[PDB]
Amino acid sequence: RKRKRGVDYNAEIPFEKKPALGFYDTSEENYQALDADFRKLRQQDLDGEL
Amino acid sequence: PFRTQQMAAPRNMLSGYAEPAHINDFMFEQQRRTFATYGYALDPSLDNHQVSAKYIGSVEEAEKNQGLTVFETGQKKTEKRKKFKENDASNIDGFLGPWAKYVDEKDVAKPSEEEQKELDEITAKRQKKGKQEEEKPGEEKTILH
Amino acid sequence: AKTVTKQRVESHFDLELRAAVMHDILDMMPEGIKQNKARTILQHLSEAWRCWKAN
Amino acid sequence: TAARPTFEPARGGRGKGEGDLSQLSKQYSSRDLPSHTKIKYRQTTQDAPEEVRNRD
Amino acid sequence: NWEDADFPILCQTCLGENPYIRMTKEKYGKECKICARPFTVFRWCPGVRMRFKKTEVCQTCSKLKNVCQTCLLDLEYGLPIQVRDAGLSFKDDMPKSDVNKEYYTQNMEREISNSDGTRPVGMLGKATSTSDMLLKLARTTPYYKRNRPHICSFWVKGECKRGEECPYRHEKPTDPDDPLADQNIKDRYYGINDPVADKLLKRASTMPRLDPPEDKTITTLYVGGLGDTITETDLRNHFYQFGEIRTITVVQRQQCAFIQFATRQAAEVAAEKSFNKLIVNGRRLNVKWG
Amino acid sequence: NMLNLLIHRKNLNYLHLDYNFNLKPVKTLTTKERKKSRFGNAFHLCREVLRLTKL
Amino acid sequence: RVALEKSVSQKVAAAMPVRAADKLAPAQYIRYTPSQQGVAFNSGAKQRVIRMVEMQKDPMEPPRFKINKKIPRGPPSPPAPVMHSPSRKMTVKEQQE
RNA sequence: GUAAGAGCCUAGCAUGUAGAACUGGUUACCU
RNA sequence: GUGCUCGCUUCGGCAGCACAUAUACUAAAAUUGGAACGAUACAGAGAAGAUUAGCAUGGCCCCUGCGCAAGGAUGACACGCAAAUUCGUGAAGCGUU
Ligand SMILES: [Mg+2]
Ligand SMILES: [Mg+2]
Ligand SMILES: [Mg+2]
Ligand SMILES: [Zn+2]
Ligand SMILES: [Zn+2]
Ligand SMILES: [Zn+2]
Repeated sequence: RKRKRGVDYNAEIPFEKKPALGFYDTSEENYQALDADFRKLRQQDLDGEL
Repeated sequence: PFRTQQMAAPRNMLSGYAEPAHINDFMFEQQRRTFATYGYALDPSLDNHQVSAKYIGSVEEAEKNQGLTVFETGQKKTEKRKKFKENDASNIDGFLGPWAKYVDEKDVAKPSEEEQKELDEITAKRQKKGKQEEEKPGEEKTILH
Repeated sequence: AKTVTKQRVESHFDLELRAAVMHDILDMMPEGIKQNKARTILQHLSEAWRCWKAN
Repeated sequence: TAARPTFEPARGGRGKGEGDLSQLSKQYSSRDLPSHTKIKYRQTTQDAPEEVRNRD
Repeated sequence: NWEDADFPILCQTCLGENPYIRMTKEKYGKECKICARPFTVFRWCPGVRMRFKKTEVCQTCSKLKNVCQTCLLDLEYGLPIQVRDAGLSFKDDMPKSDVNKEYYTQNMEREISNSDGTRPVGMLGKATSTSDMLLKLARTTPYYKRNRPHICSFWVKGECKRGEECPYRHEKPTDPDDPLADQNIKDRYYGINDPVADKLLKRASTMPRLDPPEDKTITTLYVGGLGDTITETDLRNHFYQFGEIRTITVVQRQQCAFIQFATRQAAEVAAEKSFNKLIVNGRRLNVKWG
Repeated sequence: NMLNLLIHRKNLNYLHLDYNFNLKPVKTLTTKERKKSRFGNAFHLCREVLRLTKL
Repeated sequence: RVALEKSVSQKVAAAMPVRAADKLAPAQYIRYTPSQQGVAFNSGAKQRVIRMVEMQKDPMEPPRFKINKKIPRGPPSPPAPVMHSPSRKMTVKEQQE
């Protein structure tokens, strides 16, 4: 791969701004990721019906 | 109690306090070469205990040689190294005025008789990683299924 | 910062007129208007100038 | 497409004199040479501010 | 942007064993090994047989991560950054990909140059909470083998024609079949797969440490090395910190003191505070379970 | 040496500055190589001044 | 005016980079307190004095590093509260007109 | 029918770096 | 190293004193990575039919130029299921209170 930018997208968060924090503790809670299911999944299935 | 050694010290930029001094050049370089030559010098800290005058270094050799500097005539004078001399500048390809090598120590220093072979082994260890030679594997492999 | 020399004069005039109209329609609309519709008014300005040249 | 208006201009502050003098460039034009290196001031008959202060 | 700040941010094992230093200042000499923007390079000689060390990173890239500009170790402890972030949290997440790195560097430079110029801008609040295992393997006295001239590569081919005059060492380089040999700059700086820090963490994990209360609700503490020179009146004065103290059985014949607390949480907290740390009356007090 | 270090830093290996400061292409150039290797009045003024001094 | 003239001089120094090319030897001293004390560090001392000489610049040397590298605009300073009035109520009639 | 993407192929211009973390442990009472 | 030493004192050595006071991006290297615009295959000029002068706009695209000139195909890119907060009528059939 020969390019300056472009590999910066999957490697990390592109021009990352952390959310400004305050008055409520937001360190314990976290989100549950997406179920892969790589035996039914289609490129059409992620983007949805146009 | 909510501060560390760095956070409790009176610091100016992340590692301590830095302020412009105005020490005399000669005395500064005197104590600098005093430490660089023998291993001791006087203390340039400005309080540290606020009593008289302490030496900071290999303080055991300080009292042995009376606390002398480089600008002063030394106590010890012995074991001079012997060098060639041809100060005449009249014989061509024999002159060495201040370019006079010592009589004892000599030029190119090979390591030893075993150290060379060990360095050859460590270069061979470097060679196996570069890798570039690969024979076409004709090794036969058979049996009876 | 490129200078407006001789080949940029008309393009820069039309670049600045359009910005002036943008400012004036942002300040002319009252308080609760949807703040779209700048492009359409600029198209009408272009059409009024072409009808001016066309008499 | 290719032919398009602007709808947003360029913002100043990111080049040649804008933040660190483009990190101190050694590039300079002919128009950036020393020229008119002395401010003229208004003289006593011209309209100096002392002369303009007492006037009705 | 350029960096341009006077008088670098240095530790004591690189600044030398002489209190009198002559350093040179070059205004925009090198580019940073991390930031890749040019900074003010300071060049000094620590001692007599040293190497003329110089600063490798910006003032800014040392303010981000509270390190020395040439050994890239913590100013307070003298340890790699992976060890210190192991004994802390890791919430910096400095970007490594290109445009993100220069963008993050620009924004943090504006952040630092919109502030005082004294504190490790993000590491400060987490730098309050400290004294984990890193203090029990912090180096006590400076390792002056760092400031030391590299192996003479002409002496490796047995062809050093300078001989006795060469200022480079005539001694063995390390075998490259070693994990302790690769060591990139950015690997040492971001805290990622640093083998020195790996070995320090492997040592600090096998450091002697607390065991849990194997049987339920037992708060009994088995104190060996109690000593016959101390008093039990001082024991309660050290021990009412934790909570509702229950009975304290004292046996001064085996030098063992037995302790009971209200909840097992208080006994675990006491195990945390006490084990292999607590020295009272200048005499080590050993506490165990069972 | 200065003029052909300027040539070799620009990777223009297809140009040749002779010993009398005549700049000639070694081969027949593409359009891209010809646009890359166009110099200005600074290079050619310095080259012709050096031609006069070498004469 | 004294603060502005210094920045003016630093800008204008580019306009003539080499006319009477520069001079540099105010070799200065600085006293520094390591904030690391616990002494095995200076040798037993609390401070250290450092003589700073500025490195002498080569007249004949071009600029060293690429400066043309270009990056997008960072975040602006944190938003100010907007302080408007309650807001006049809007009618369907005027919204359509 | 262009000397440019792309896209491949082979190439060569800068560095002279920072760093090497390695040692401690006892047992005991009444029914 | 040189000189003075009403220094021992010979013309050999030593003693004292004076003057002289800290070079070096420390390499003849070991390494370490990134680039070129050339071939070699596929490829072919923007403006709603065709042939086309151009001048702009914007920036994580630059090149030639001393250029705040001017060129680079109008230098290239730009072609998009272009959906941003926020709803309701009337009649009919079925089940429900
Ligand atoms: Mg043009
Ligand atoms: Mg055309
Ligand atoms: Mg264009
Ligand atoms: Zn940096
Ligand atoms: Zn250091
Ligand atoms: Zn050597």
